[PDB]
Amino acid sequence: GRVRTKTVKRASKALIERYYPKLTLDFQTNKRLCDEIATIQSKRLRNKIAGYTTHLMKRIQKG
Amino acid sequence: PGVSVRDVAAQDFINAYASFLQRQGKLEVPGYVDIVKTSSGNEMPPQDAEGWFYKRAASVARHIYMRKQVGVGKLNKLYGGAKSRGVRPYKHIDASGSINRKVLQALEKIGIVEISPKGGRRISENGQRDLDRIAAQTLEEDE
Amino acid sequence: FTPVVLATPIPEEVQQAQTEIKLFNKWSFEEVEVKDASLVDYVQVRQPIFVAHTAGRYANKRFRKAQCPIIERLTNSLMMNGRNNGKKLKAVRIIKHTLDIINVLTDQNPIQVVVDAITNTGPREDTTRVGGGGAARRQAVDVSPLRRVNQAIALLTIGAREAAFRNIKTIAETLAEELINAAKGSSTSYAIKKKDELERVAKSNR
Amino acid sequence: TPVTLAKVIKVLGRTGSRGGVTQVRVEFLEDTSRTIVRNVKGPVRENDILVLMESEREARRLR
Amino acid sequence: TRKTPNGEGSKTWETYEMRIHKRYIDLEAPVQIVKRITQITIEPGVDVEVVVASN
Amino acid sequence: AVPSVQTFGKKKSATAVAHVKAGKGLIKVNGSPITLVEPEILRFKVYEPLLLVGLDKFSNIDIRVRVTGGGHVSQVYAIRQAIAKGLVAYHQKYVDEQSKNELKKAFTSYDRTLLIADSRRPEPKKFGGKGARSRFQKSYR
Amino acid sequence: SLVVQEQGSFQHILRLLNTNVDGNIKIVYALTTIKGVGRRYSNLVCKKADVDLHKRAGELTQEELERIVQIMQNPTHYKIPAWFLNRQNDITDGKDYHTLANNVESKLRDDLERLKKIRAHRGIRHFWGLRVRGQHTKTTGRRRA
Amino acid sequence: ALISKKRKLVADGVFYAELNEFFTRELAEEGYSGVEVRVTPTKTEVIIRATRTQDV
Amino acid sequence: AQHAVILDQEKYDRILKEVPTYRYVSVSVLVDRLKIGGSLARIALRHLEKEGIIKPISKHSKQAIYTRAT
RNA sequence: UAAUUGCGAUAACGAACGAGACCUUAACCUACUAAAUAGUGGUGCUAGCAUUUGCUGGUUAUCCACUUCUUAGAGGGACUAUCGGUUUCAAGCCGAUGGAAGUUUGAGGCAAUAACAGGUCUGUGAUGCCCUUAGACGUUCUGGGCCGCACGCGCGCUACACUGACGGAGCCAGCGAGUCUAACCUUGGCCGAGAGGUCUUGGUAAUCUUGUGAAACUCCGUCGUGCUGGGGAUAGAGCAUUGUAAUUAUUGCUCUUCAACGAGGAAUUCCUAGUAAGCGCAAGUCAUCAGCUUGCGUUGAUUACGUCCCUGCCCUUUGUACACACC
Ligand SMILES: [Mg+2]
Ligand SMILES: [Mg+2]
Ligand SMILES: [Mg+2]
Ligand SMILES: [Mg+2]
Ligand SMILES: [Mg+2]
Ligand SMILES: [Mg+2]
Ligand SMILES: [Mg+2]
Ligand SMILES: [Mg+2]
Ligand SMILES: [Mg+2]
Ligand SMILES: [Mg+2]
Ligand SMILES: [Mg+2]
Ligand SMILES: [Mg+2]
Ligand SMILES: [Mg+2]
Ligand SMILES: [Mg+2]
Ligand SMILES: [Mg+2]
Ligand SMILES: [Mg+2]
Ligand SMILES: [Mg+2]
Ligand SMILES: [Mg+2]
Ligand SMILES: [Mg+2]
Ligand SMILES: [Mg+2]
Ligand SMILES: [Mg+2]
Ligand SMILES: [Mg+2]
Ligand SMILES: [Mg+2]
Ligand SMILES: [Mg+2]
Ligand SMILES: [Mg+2]
Ligand SMILES: [Mg+2]
Ligand SMILES: [Mg+2]
Ligand SMILES: [Mg+2]
Ligand SMILES: [Mg+2]
Ligand SMILES: [Mg+2]
Ligand SMILES: [Mg+2]
Ligand SMILES: [Mg+2]
Ligand SMILES: [Mg+2]
Ligand SMILES: [Mg+2]
Repeated sequence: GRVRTKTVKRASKALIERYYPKLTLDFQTNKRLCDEIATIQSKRLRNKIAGYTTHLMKRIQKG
Repeated sequence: PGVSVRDVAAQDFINAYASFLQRQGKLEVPGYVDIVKTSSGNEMPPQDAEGWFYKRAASVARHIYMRKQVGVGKLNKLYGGAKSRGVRPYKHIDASGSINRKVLQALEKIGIVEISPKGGRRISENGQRDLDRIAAQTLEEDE
Repeated sequence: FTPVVLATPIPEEVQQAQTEIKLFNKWSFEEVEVKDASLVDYVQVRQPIFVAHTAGRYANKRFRKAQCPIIERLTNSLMMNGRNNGKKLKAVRIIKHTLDIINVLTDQNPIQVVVDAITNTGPREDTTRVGGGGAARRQAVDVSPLRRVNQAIALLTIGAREAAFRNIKTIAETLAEELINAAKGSSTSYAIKKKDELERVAKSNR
Repeated sequence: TPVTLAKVIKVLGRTGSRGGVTQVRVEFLEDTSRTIVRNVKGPVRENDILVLMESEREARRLR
Repeated sequence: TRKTPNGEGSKTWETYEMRIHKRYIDLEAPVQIVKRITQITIEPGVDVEVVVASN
Repeated sequence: AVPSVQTFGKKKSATAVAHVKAGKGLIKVNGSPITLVEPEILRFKVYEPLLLVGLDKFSNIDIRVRVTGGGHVSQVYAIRQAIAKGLVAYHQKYVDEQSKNELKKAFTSYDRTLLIADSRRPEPKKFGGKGARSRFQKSYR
Repeated sequence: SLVVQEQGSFQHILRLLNTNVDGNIKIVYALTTIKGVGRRYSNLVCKKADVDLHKRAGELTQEELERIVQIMQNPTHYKIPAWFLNRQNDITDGKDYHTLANNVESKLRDDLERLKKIRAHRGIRHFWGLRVRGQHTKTTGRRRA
Repeated sequence: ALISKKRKLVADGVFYAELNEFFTRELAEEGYSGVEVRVTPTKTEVIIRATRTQDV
Repeated sequence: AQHAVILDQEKYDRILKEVPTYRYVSVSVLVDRLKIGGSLARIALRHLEKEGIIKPISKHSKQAIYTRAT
């Protein structure tokens, strides 16, 4: 199952909390964002976080 | 056109080269044929009886044509198969170095292979010649 | 068909059939239709193949099993009983001989006859072991199309295997024999008998 | 002999104690506008065609 | 190896490994620079070998 | 030099490398024609590209393939992938795009993974059984 | 090969070396129903007797049969390897025999007797009816005698 | 001398395993804490990391 | 041992006259015609091909297949 | 959800260990750095066949060029992405497209708290106590024994054949390992039916063994359903190899002897994709001996994709006079 751990969802929460201008419904730019904007020790963790901030972005846009 | 043996399917070539080495009458077949068994990993001697030494001579020929050099041991390991150790599991075993070595000498004496440097046996220019020839012959039958 | 050659040449009927129709070993994939509603979508036929051998990933999802070419499903289910696990070259060649043999008897696309036997042997309804309190009765159930195809293949091959075991006829003669009698149900075939029985019992407990 | 052909329209769930039977609502194709619920033996999805052998008789639970 | 010192338990096996990495760099130089570059560039753990000749 | 590309095809551990230059139309494998190959039952499996895409296409090109590793079936699939991937690699550099994408179109359509290397690999056996999943045997007591 | 014909010239079953040999089998294998003659020795002997292994035990001239008998019981004269022979190096006169038909039984007996009569442990063990060749006897072979 | 590269590296490890032992025993009442062996030209160097080098 | 290992002249002419209506002939089909074992049945398959009757539409070992002449 | 994995409900809010992350390995880079210990194209030198160019080989350096294949450094790449169903329109789940890859990507490494009178004093110069300590329970040497055979139980190997045995011929792997103060992996050449012998040889190794020319498997024949040419127990005789030693037969080879087993009662093990099963190999062990194990690749299915019926276990609720905790 692909249930994202708390650290992913918690980091995604704080990112969209304080960097909503910037970010988009695009993973690939949110990813590059998370590089220049957060400090993640691993590529995989960073892609998970970014891909999830992207999901929350894509579904904040409709409510 | 032009031709190699690499242009002929393995079996109709070797069958052909066998019947030719047969026809020939020049060959040298040590003597212990028909009484011998090709491999200690085997049960019955070959069923060709008056022959098969041609078939392996042809087989050995085409093999030595195909590459740089090959010794008696590579042909032993090549022509070695699966020995049923009865009630124990099978195993790969090598075939007879007498049969192969006497083939390499009866084909070198007939100038179709030659003690090579580095090691082993190399295909002879005159062998290239005659192999490519009967290869052409074997394709000619399919016309 | 407009022959063409280059350096290393390519044979006559080889070129001819290939670039023209995209047919089997050398049998017709057009025509041949499943003579039964349902079973369509679960018997392949088109896209056509040359020989029944595919590195197919038909397993890593539920129903994708159904998109496998049907002949290859037949061939696949040949190669079993421990000794013949793997050994698909063995199975493939047996199928080729088998289609050739069926074609000898009564004409017909032998691949069509195969389709005919597969259709005619899937049991329309079966039974299952209900509890119902210790002494278990048998609930009649209407079995799926997919289970009907699968059980058809396994039935024809198995009864062909029992029939080829310990006698002079080869696997391809008896496979063909079963596919022949089962193409038009004759109850001289292991498959038709077993299909008729599973339906007889399923009816008798409803 | 009378063959009845019914198209699966909905998947209702597994029955039987062992859990291999599936309950299914079917709409027979020769004259629609009438539903029946049957029990399958093999794997089933939406829009398959079951050969109901006796046209009027449905079941529900299985032990 | 078997994980256990003795023989009891499920037959758990455990596999160890050591990784050996080998490089070689070919250089043409005089004597001075070779002796300068090999007396230095010292490293504990790196096994350095400096061969010569064409045979 | 002449126009030419090189490619490869891989099934399990068989890797099949292919040289595709411009020429009079040979299709040689290792050193023998494609009309041998045998397996034989699987012969048309290596013919497959040449008949899917029209036999002619090979009249301005020479095709050589050599296979190492793998088994008998592993190699037959590795070569047929390398021949078709090669044909599209030459059209990608030398003839036009729309012809390359028409070859990829009639390949991917029918397919059998002619351009796409199948990713199945052996799974490691682990201790306790003779296979990877297959555990040994217990009898309890 | 060829469809043959023949007439009443082959008679089924034919008795040699005090045993009986069925016809209608491929002659090489027919001499194996004689003791001491396996598939190898049969083969080599019919190869040495100038016979056609293609033939059945059915045909074969009486001349051929007699020559076969002659070679079997005289293998070293008709140049047969001696490493091809079951009873090499006897144990008294030290010659190379190939013991055949009802005679192999005798030599099994003679050999067994010799060990028993010498009291050697192999004898003792043949007398006790066990396994001689050193195999474990705890588990295997239980139905037995 | 002359030993395969693999056998060499294992042998080097066992050399450390045995040296670490001998010190762990011989320098206990001096707070022996570990070793490192540096190979150089001329010398083979051993550095004793301990918390009490006046007794060492 | 249950018969079919020779040729008995009448068996020859039996073979010559019984191999029409055989859409299928092979080793098994010859045996099933209450005669020839798998040795000489193969000889019958090589020699009914010497000229006529059997049309070879199949290849090799174990599996043989022929049809009636046309 | 695989997960106290999350959403959500909410006197809780926000957190840490453990799970996840992380590490290793198998997948993808015609992008980056390179390679006579990896390989490719050109060129010479050169063989064979056709000759009209051509086709197929030889040549650890005769030169030039490249890095696709091979090697491993640094990166990149996937985040269940895009779209659509389903779901409290939540976490998620399902389908299609794309993709090297979409079951935790596949497979492992690691892994909290707590428990057991689980196993190990026969791994330890780890150890308490007890016992023993010169007619030794210390140690060594000689020989025997651990293999002993009415029989019960477990792991297995080989088979009952014709999807087969035999015989020719085809001919393809991956994980490994190898000799210093020594005799390890061994090509090659002769001799020998074989097993082996013998003269040389390369390799402390991407360089030599080795392309480990493995085995199933493919092909052309012989056999023809007959305990058959399936099967190879049991046994006799002869030849060799390791070792100081082979008898109670270390192993190997040759001939001969030619058992039971015609698919296996009640029972019961393992298993969901390159998996199951079939196949052989390497490594451990090893002077000699694998029917074992640990890994490896070869050929490659059938059937689910569910449930709580059987069994086993976790979870609440509940009872308790147990708390050394139902031993
Ligand atoms: Mg081989
Ligand atoms: Mg062979
Ligand atoms: Mg495996
Ligand atoms: Mg005998
Ligand atoms: Mg868990
Ligand atoms: Mg010209
Ligand atoms: Mg020219
Ligand atoms: Mg590269
Ligand atoms: Mg897809
Ligand atoms: Mg990973
Ligand atoms: Mg206890
Ligand atoms: Mg201990
Ligand atoms: Mg003590
Ligand atoms: Mg120990
Ligand atoms: Mg300790
Ligand atoms: Mg003591
Ligand atoms: Mg013991
Ligand atoms: Mg027990
Ligand atoms: Mg066990
Ligand atoms: Mg064979
Ligand atoms: Mg001798
Ligand atoms: Mg040396
Ligand atoms: Mg390799
Ligand atoms: Mg029998
Ligand atoms: Mg046998
Ligand atoms: Mg002894
Ligand atoms: Mg004893
Ligand atoms: Mg027998
Ligand atoms: Mg069974
Ligand atoms: Mg021992
Ligand atoms: Mg070993
Ligand atoms: Mg052990
Ligand atoms: Mg109360
Ligand atoms: Mg309470």
